[PDB]
Amino acid sequence: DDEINAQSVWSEEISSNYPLCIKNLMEGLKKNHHLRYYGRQQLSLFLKGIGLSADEALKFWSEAFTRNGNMTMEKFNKEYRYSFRHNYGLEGNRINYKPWDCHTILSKPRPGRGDYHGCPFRDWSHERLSAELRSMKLTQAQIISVLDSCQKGEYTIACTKVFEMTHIAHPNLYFERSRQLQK
Ligand code: SF4
Repeated sequence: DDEINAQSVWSEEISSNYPLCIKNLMEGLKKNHHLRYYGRQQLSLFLKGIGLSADEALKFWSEAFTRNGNMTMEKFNKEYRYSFRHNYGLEGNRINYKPWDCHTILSKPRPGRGDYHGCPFRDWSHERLSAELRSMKLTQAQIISVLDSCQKGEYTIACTKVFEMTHIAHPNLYFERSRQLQK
């Protein structure tokens, strides 16, 4: 818990290592104080995969869902706590909930209005992606190359380009490779 915990996953230091899909999910969670089902699973299983413990996960999700008065803790406990405990096996289930790889993420239903799951290299417009990539300090030539991969359907190559330019396809591998470059 020294490094990955409910508080540190909101730090710029740790979150600088998140790939775009995780950044998007964290932003939707921060703004809306909620995530719909597919995004709850994609993010909660990614965070489990980077080492967020069961106790710290329940801190993280209960604090994020009840933030700014969005819902009471009683409502969180009645309507969401079981779901997060289930993802960690804490009610005894033996379903294998491993973090989703990129192919799994891409194969989930595409996000509609109000959804933050998926892969931004596919799901975002080029203008949204360009603005996001500019905020990550990429230049026009870099953005054009990333968008070229996106237009070709090569989303994991686009993501790999972003990793290289800012420093099996899997968000947790992106995180681990990026975090190792801070150590
Ligand atoms: S390529 Fe994979 S890790 Fe990168 S943003 Fe898309 S789903 Fe996430």
